[PDB]
Amino acid sequence: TTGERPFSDIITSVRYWVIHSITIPALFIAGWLFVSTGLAYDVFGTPRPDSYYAQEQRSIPLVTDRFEAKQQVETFLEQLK
Amino acid sequence: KLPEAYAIFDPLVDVLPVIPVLFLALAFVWQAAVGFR
Amino acid sequence: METITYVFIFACIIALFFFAIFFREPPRIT
Amino acid sequence: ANLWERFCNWVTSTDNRLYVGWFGVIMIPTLLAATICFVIAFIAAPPVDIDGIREPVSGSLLYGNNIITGAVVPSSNAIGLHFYPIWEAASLDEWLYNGGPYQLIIFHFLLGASCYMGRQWELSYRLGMRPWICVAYSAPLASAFAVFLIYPIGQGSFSDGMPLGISGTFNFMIVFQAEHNILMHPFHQLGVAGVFGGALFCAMHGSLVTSSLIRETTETESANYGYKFGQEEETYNIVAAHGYFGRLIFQYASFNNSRSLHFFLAAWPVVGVWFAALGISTMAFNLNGFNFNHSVIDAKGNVINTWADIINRANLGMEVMHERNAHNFPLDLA
Amino acid sequence: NSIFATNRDQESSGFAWWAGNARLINLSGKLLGAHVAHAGLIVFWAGAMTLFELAHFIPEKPMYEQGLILIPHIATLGWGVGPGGEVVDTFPFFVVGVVHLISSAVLGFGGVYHAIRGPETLEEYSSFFGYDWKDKNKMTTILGFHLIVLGIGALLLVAKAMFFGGLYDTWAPGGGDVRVITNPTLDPRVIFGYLLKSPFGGEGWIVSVNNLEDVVGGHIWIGLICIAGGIWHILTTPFGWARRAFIWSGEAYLSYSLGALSMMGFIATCFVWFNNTVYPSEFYGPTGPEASQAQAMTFLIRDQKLGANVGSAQGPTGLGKYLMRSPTGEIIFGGETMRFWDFRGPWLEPLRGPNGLDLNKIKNDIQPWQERRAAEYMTHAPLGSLNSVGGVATEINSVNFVSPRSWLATSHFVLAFFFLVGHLWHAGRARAAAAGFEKGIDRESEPVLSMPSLD
Amino acid sequence: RGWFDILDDWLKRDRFVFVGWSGILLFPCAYLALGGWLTGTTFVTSWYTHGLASSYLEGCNFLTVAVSTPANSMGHSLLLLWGPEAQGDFTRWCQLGGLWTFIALHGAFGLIGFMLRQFEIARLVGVRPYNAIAFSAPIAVFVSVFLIYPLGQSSWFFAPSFGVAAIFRFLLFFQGFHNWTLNPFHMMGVAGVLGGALLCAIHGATVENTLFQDGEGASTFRAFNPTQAEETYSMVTANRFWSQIFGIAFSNKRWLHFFMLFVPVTGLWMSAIGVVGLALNLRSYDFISQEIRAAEDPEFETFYTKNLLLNEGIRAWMAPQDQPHENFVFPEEVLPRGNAL
Amino acid sequence: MTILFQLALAALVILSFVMVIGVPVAYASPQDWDRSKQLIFLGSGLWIALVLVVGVLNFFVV
Amino acid sequence: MSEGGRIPLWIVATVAGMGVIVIVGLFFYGAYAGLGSSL
Amino acid sequence: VIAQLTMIAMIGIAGPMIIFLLAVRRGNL
Ligand code: CLA
Ligand code: CLA
Ligand code: CLA
Ligand code: CLA
Ligand code: CLA
Ligand SMILES: CC1=C(/C=C/C(C)=C/C=C/C(C)=C/C=C/C=C(C)/C=C/C=C(C)/C=C/C2=C(C)CCCC2(C)C)C(C)(C)CCC1
Ligand SMILES: CC1=C(/C=C/C(C)=C/C=C/C(C)=C/C=C/C=C(C)/C=C/C=C(C)/C=C/C2=C(C)CCCC2(C)C)C(C)(C)CCC1
Ligand SMILES: CC1=C(/C=C/C(C)=C/C=C/C(C)=C/C=C/C=C(C)/C=C/C=C(C)/C=C/C2=C(C)CCCC2(C)C)C(C)(C)CCC1
Ligand SMILES: CC1=C(/C=C/C(C)=C/C=C/C(C)=C/C=C/C=C(C)/C=C/C=C(C)/C=C/C2=C(C)CCCC2(C)C)C(C)(C)CCC1
Ligand code: OEX
Ligand SMILES: [Ca+2]
Ligand SMILES: [Ca+2]
Ligand SMILES: [Cl-]
Ligand SMILES: [Cl-]
Ligand SMILES: [Mg+2]
Repeated sequence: TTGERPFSDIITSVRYWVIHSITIPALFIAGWLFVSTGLAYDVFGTPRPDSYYAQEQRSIPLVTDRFEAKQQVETFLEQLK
Repeated sequence: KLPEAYAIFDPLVDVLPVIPVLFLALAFVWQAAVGFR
Repeated sequence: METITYVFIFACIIALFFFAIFFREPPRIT
Repeated sequence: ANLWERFCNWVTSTDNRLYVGWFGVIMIPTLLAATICFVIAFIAAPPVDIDGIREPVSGSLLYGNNIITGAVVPSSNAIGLHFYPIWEAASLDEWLYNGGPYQLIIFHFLLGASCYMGRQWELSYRLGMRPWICVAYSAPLASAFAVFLIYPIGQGSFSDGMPLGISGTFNFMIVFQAEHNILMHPFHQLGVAGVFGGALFCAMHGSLVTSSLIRETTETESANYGYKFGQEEETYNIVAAHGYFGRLIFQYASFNNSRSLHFFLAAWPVVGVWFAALGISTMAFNLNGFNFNHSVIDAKGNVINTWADIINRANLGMEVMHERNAHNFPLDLA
Repeated sequence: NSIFATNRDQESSGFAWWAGNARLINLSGKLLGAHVAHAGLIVFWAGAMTLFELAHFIPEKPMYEQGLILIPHIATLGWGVGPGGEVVDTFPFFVVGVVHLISSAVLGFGGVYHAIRGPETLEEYSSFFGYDWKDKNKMTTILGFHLIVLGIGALLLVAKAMFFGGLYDTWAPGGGDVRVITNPTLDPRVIFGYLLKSPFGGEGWIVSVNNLEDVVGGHIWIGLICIAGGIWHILTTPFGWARRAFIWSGEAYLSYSLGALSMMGFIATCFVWFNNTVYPSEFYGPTGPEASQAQAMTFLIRDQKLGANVGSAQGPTGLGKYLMRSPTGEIIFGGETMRFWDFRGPWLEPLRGPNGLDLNKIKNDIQPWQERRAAEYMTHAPLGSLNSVGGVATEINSVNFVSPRSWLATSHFVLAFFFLVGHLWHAGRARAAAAGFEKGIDRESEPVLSMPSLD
Repeated sequence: RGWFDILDDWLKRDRFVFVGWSGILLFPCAYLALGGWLTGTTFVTSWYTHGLASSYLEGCNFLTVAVSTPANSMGHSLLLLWGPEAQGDFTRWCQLGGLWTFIALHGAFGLIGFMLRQFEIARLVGVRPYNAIAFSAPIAVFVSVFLIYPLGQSSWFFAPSFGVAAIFRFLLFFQGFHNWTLNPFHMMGVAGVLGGALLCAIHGATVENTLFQDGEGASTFRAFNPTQAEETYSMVTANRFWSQIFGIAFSNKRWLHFFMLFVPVTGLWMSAIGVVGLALNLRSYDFISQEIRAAEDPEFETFYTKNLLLNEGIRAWMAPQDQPHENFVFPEEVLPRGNAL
Repeated sequence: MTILFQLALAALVILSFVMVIGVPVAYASPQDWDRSKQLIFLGSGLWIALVLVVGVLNFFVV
Repeated sequence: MSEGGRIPLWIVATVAGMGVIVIVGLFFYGAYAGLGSSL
Repeated sequence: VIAQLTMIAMIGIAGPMIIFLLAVRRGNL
């Protein structure tokens, strides 16, 4: 034995499921809303389906300058009207 | 398509072929309920 | 001479198989 | 005890330096024929019209190859799956031009190796052992059947069987990727998990047993002298080994039962390689790897490439270049 | 009261839960249960899957465009189809599905009953239904019953073909159609002549059967052989040479059947891959060979329309671009499809003459329907991805297609292989158990220790 | 007495999850590398660095998601979050490929942490540290492939990207540009890996099929006891079997297990050396004698020249989309292609 | 007539679910085997009858 | 009550496994609809 | 697609329901 109480005693315990029948659905719904509200896009800078290209543009917004790469990305995003 | 009369059962039909798989899975529920003795 | 070399090395390897099997140090139980 | 009785006794004898056995009565001649023909062909065979387009490919050492480039070249696409023994040719020269050696060698080899598996069963029975070593061996054997027999059957020609040579093997792999996207096939992936995993567990078991050898030697001798062949006592501390491994991960990912441990050691690579073999054997009937070419599309309808599409570009390169003189029609349907 | 109180545990049986069905070896009643319930699962799947197929079936679309494997089987028997394999009536499909599904209820009932309610062993209950695996007489009797049952089945196929509507004949004069078979091939030279054919190219062993008369006659022969055989085994017991040749145990019998079924699975794989007679391409799609040939046909047709003289067109390699000779001289299609010249099909055969493809027929007699069919087959070649993206591995997403021949061939190769493994497993184990060392080496009597050193 | 000794005491307690001094390095870096990969493959794009979608959020699946390498223009920038490229902006940092160096570096130091764990636990339990030593091969592979190799090339861009399909692309690229299959160091690698798998299988099967009967059960697993003195299988019978089947056999158990360490470990080390070569494009690409003969003689053909044609196909057809920073435009007429295809 | 057919078939489906759950349970249950037995006979007869009824009614709507 | 065993482990396993099946199934549905579907 | 999920839920619960029911009334599991 390592000193802690066995997992099979915990996941069959009523207390455990009391706690986790709350905390697990809450976390799940939270991630759900992280996506469904669109926040994920803006946190990670991921294009929405309408945001890979400006309407008539057909060239990838490839970063080509190391030290003004930040500026170059901002410029590309600006070019999406 | 099924004959028109039977059409209301289309969803049931869509699920029926998967049931034999369930038996395999059931074998493990049962065994779990007797401690894999 | 390249061909002779390849065939030579291969032939030596087969010879080694022969010795390693038939002239191994015999396993002995203590 | 007549002659047949004595013969059977000698064939099945547990005292022969190499076990013969009934599977061995077939194995020995077929494997000798395959080997002899292979060595001679690899050294001296003239070039072979593999793709049936009168474009002979040189495989042997005397005709300009080294060890890495050499091969016994698959039989001609004009032959397809037709049986082409020596006596079907008008001459040995014809036979060589059309890749007869390949057929002789792979058929004798497959027979011989099947009998090799059988033989593992047989000797296990004569020695009073449990019988399943041969089942372990069925995995590499099934793989050989896949690349030498089944894939040619599915594609309709031994000209698409794996060549008997190093670069030829690579050729086979590349064209295979072009035509089946085998890297994106879950069975090949299971195969990789099988051999990566087998290598991992090999190193792991090796190092753990090595790490808990009981001290039986001095510093100036090999620790291996600490074990005597046939000794009754285990030579290492399996409790120590387990105690290390459980702490390294957590206590329960570890095997304290040596039997279960060794069973896992057998089962992981054997099952993974079974699936690799089934990968080649089902891609034989062109049920290919996952295809996600142009799977991601934006709101307008522009294709947004994924790494799957880059893989597709590479595959396209392979496809358009392979067997550059062999296709007259736009689709490579086999 | 106790969790070890029954015989359904390792403590009583000697077997772990993961080998739990091995606990049934000598429990004939419960084993009867297992078998009958499993038969239930098989019949269940037949019925349910047929109904699923039918519900998803657009009858004017090609079956093979629709992921169907059972309806092709029913249609091959002549039910529901007309000339060219058009669906004229789906109700037979429905009947087959429903009846299988209702039957599975009965099998399931008897299975569950025998498995958990009826006598756990049959021997005390009935000498007829009881059995000892070691009793060669009783075993051969049961083998006989089942042989008779199989013979009856083959004869059912024959009766369908001869007295109840016939079968779908892809080779029927004027185009594929349902035809009654009135002159089955009874000549043994032909029937067993098939059995002695090479499995290799242009021969193809029994997979080369290419007309319904041979099929039907073959099933007459197999039915009679099986009924006779069954009678034989009911009335006899294995001879000495047999007794000394085999291992006599349930596990051994099981291993033998696993070998048999493995072999049969591989055979089936090749049948559905190459044969377009009992797997009509109308229902299953073209074979690989067939589609390849069909591409050559398609472009021969296009270029000849444009003005090409396809007999004399030299390709880049020196071989003919469209037409060339096989290694024995027959005129065959050019390009890579040179490998597939053994192919035969009702759309191509009218172009065939004594020396192979006939240049004059090609120039003058190719009908529109032939062009249609060649184009269709060329564009439904059995190539496709695991996620059912049709075409070569580099094709873009657009077509949802994997040929039924690919699904059936691959599935049954996998199954046949693992059943070969199962054969080695249970054969080796049966030998070791009969000999008494399947649980390991006796420390006090280790055989190798009483053998002379190898060296 | 003495905070250091107290701390050492606590770190080395025998808890369910051993911590140790090594854990101070291992746990944060491993957690950050794994978390980085899950975060990236779930939420992050490769649009600005590769012109690729690469996350579940964009519609990729498990096979096609990846945390991709930075853009070629970034060179071998450490691309730290507070560095001169991202300048502390997390979003731009993700868009510029910062998660790639995040995961590669935290991963490196994590591997260091883990091997240190192997040493520390070996030392506390009292066994020889062979497990650590063997772990040197994963290290050599990671360091040569994910660090040395791109450091030799133009930038992190040509490093492997962290994803299933991305890694497949890495394989195909190495075939097309490096002819990596021809490299004797890769071959030694392959021999070590497949030979390792072989040893794993054959050893496992052999032990399981020369077991002594040590109980009455038909399931033989129960008939073992960790503290038993006796070998559970017959080395003598195993040796006879393999001697008669294969001609040779192990007879020394210690040598057997050391050899099981030696083969895959040595193999991975050799492959690492080959990759270090490839960092410099120091390839086993050609056989010069082959090329002189083929150049002069249009009828001379081998599997080696066939494979070079395949490679040329790969380079030409994949380079424009795989190397977007080069702005390759290859008109249809210059694409190498065989007849019809 | 169509809703009649749909009713007999729905009856067969219901009775079927009921058998599928209740028959193994009865079979493996300690108490009340005589009662359960009579009810399994009843369910079986009614099931067969309903299959035949749906079978017959089929040809008055299809 | 932290009492270990109040819920039968076989039921927990069954429910949990069914949950996994549901979620993976949802992902596979996702491969055929919306983003990633090729349509 | 509501009826499909509902049906596979009923059917899907039928098996574990049989196991549970028997386990409760201490039947011959
Ligand atoms: C085709 C699949 C299949 C079949 C037909 C069987 C059949 C059997 N198994 Mg095996 N088994 C299987 C797969 C199968 N098994 C798998 C996959 C495993 C690994 C998990 C096992 C592991 C295993 C072990 C360890 C044991 C068995 C045993 C048995 C036998 C007795 C079971 C029993 O009494 O439990 C009682 C179960 C119940 C009372 C629960 C209900 C059971 C019924 C049959 C369910 C019916 C459901 C169905 C929908 C109802 C339809 C009704 C309608 C038609 C009217 C029985 C013949 C036992 C044995 O050998 O007995 C001596 C045994 O000890 N099995
Ligand atoms: C002979 C067996 C067989 C074959 C050839 C087919 C073929 C087909 N089925 Mg069918 N079906 C089967 C059995 C079979 N099925 C079974 C058992 C079920 C119940 C689950 C179904 C229920 C079913 C439905 C509901 C549907 C199909 C559909 C289809 C079509 C598309 C298949 C697909 O996309 O799969 C995708 C590929 C996979 C899922 C890969 C499976 C990989 C397996 C798990 C590997 C297993 C190998 C081996 C057994 C493992 C051994 C383990 C080892 C350790 C020992 C295709 C024609 C579809 C269709 O188009 O209908 C019109 C469809 O909707 N099938
Ligand atoms: C599949 C093979 C099979 C075998 C070998 C048995 C054998 C037995 N059953 Mg079981 N049983 C089965 C399937 C089988 N059953 C099925 C499918 C069901 C569901 C209907 C049952 C339901 C059942 C019950 C409720 C009982 C038995 C009983 C028995 C025992 C006495 C039977 C007897 O003598 O009847 C005498 C035989 C006849 C009166 C003639 C039978 C004619 C049959 C019904 C028609 C044959 C036509 C054709 C060949 C069928 C082909 C089916 C195929 C297409 C699938 C005997 C051990 C009894 C028992 O175990 O008591 C302790 C018992 O009470 N069986
Ligand atoms: C499932 C079907 C089945 C099974 C399991 C059996 C089983 C048996 N039969 Mg029976 N038999 C059957 C059907 C079956 N039979 C039928 C339908 C008939 C009527 C033709 C017979 C007529 C029959 C007779 C006359 C005899 C048997 C005998 C036996 C016993 C020994 C057989 C043996 O040694 O085979 C092993 C096979 C051999 C030893 C011969 C070797 C043949 C070569 C080596 C195999 C070549 C196969 C080839 C690779 C693949 C096929 C293609 C090929 C044709 C080109 C065994 C119990 C014997 C017995 O004991 O009777 C009491 C016996 O004398 N059977
Ligand atoms: C111990 C675990 C550990 C280790 C080894 C690392 C290592 C790293 N991290 Mg990670 N990280 C960690 C935990 C760790 N991290 C944790 C817990 C978090 C969440 C808070 C992060 C979140 C994180 C982010 C967001 C980033 C990193 C990054 C990095 C990389 C650059 C770090 C750097 O430049 O530090 C520089 C600072 C130090 C090394 C501190 C040294 C302090 C010195 C020793 C004090 C000297 C005192 C002196 C002797 C006194 C003399 C007195 C005299 C003056 C009189 C590096 C590989 C960057 C990266 O990966 O870029 C791609 C990055 O962007 N980390
Ligand atoms: C022994 C055993 C086992 C097994 C079992 C089994 C396998 C069973 C089977 C069973 C079965 C196999 C069953 C079946 C049933 C069926 C049914 C119940 C059906 C019904 C039907 C119906 C109801 C129909 C309907 C309809 C119509 C008529 C028309 C159309 C539409 C519809 C579809 C609706 C297990 C594994 C669990 C384990 C333990 C032991
Ligand atoms: C239906 C049909 C037909 C016909 C068919 C037939 C007529 C068949 C027959 C078949 C047969 C007639 C078969 C047989 C087989 C056999 C076998 C398969 C055998 C085996 C054997 C074995 C396995 C053995 C073994 C051994 C040895 C070798 C040694 C000793 C020991 C032992 C015994 C183990 C045709 C094609 C026309 C057409 C189509 C349909
Ligand atoms: C990056 C970064 C960071 C970090 C973060 C983290 C740490 C995260 C974590 C994260 C995580 C930690 C996540 C997780 C995830 C998970 C998942 C997503 C899972 C999934 C799963 C699944 C899907 C499953 C599957 C499977 C398998 C695997 C086998 C069995 C069967 C099945 C199918 C169930 C910081 C803040 C420092 C800073 C900034 C940067
Ligand atoms: C035809 C028909 C019918 C029939 C039905 C049936 C026949 C059913 C059955 C069903 C069944 C037969 C079900 C079953 C199910 C099962 C399940 C749902 C299971 C699951 C499982 C799991 C989830 C597992 C888990 C686990 C354990 C327990 C332990 C180990 C680990 C694991 C996780 C694996 C009806 C009546 C509807 C009517 C209409 C028609
Ligand atoms: O021969 Mn060898 O490789 Ca199987 O695809 Mn077709 O053919 Mn050829 O091309 Mn791609
Ligand atoms: Ca008991
Ligand atoms: Ca008899
Ligand atoms: Cl090529
Ligand atoms: Cl072509
Ligand atoms: Mg989606």
